[PDB]
Amino acid sequence: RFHSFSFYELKNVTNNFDERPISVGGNKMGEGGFGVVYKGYVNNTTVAVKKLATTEELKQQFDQEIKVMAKCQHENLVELLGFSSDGDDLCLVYVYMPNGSLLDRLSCLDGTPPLSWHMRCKIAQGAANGINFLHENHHIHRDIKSANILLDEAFTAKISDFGLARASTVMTSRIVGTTAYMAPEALRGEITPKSDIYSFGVVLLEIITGLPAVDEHREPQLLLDIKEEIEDEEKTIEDYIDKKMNDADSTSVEAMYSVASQCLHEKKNKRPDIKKVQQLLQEMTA
Ligand SMILES: CC(C)Oc1nc2nc([C@]34CO[C@](C)(C3)C4)cn2cc1C(=O)Nc1cccn(C2CC2)c1=O
Repeated sequence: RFHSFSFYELKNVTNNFDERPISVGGNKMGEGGFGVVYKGYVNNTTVAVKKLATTEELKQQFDQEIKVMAKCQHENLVELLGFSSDGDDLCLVYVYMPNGSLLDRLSCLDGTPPLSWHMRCKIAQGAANGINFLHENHHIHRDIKSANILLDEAFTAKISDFGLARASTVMTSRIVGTTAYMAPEALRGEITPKSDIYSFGVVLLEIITGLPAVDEHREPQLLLDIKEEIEDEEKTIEDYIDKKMNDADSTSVEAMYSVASQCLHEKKNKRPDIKKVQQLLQEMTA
C-alpha cells in the first residue's frame, strides 16, 4: 500500500537533496544515525524524506522499516507514505510533522514556545500508547528517545525509527542504541521489550525537567543520574522541574516522576510493563 518513488523524483522536490539546514535556506530538517531527513513536497502534501546514510546493514534496516510500517498503523506511530529503491541511494517518505521532534521542542530550538505541562502530559500518554501498540504486536523498538518522538500540528506524539526493531531471553553481538537512554541489559547486548520501558523513563525525565539526556557541560552529565540524587535525599524532583512552565502542579508532576522512577529500575523485572505505564499515566490526568 506504499508508493514506489524514483530517486530522481524525491531529488527534485527536495531542491536536489539540499543538505543545508531549513533555517538557512536548505531542505535539511535533522539527521539521526542512519540518514538525513529532508523536507519535500509531493502534489499538495508536505512530506519528510529520509535519505539513508556497513552498507549491508543499512539495507536490512531499510527493509525492516517497511516491514514494520506495513504491519503497524496507529495514531501514535509515524506514517510511511512510500519509498525509493531506484539506484544506490535508498529513501523513505513519511507524513510531515509540523512540530518536529520532542527533543527539539523541549529545547525550544529555533525559537518555538516552551511546551506547557498540559501538552507534556498528553505527549507522555501518546508516546506510551504508541509503545504499547508496538509491544502488543510483539515488536521491540530498541531506540526509544526524544529525538524519535515526533509531533504533529496538535502535538500528538508519534514514535519513529523502526529500522532496529525486533520481534518479541535473547542476546546479540551488534549492540545498537543511544547510550544515554539505554537500559543496563541493553548495553550488554540483551534484546527485550523491558529495555524500551527504561528508555521511556529517561524520556519522561526529559519531559519533566526539559534537560537533555546527556550534556557535556552539565553536572551530572547524564540525566538518569538525577534519580539517584533525588533518591539519596540530596535533591527533590521540584528542584529539577522545567521552569519554562507555569501550569504544572506538584501532584501530577510527582505522579509522572513516580512512573519514570518505576521505569528506571536498573533490574529489568522490577520495571512495569507498558500496559501498567499506560494506566499510570492515564491515572495522572483523571
Ligand atoms: C526532527 C526532524 C528530523 O524532522 C522534522 N523536523 C521538523 N522541524 C520542523 C519545524 C517547523 O518549524 C520549526 C521551528 C522547524 C519546527 C518541522 N519538522 C518536521 C520534521 C519531520 O516531519 N520529520 C519526520 C517525519 C516523519 C518521520 N521522521 C523520522 C523517520 C525519520 C521524521 O523525522
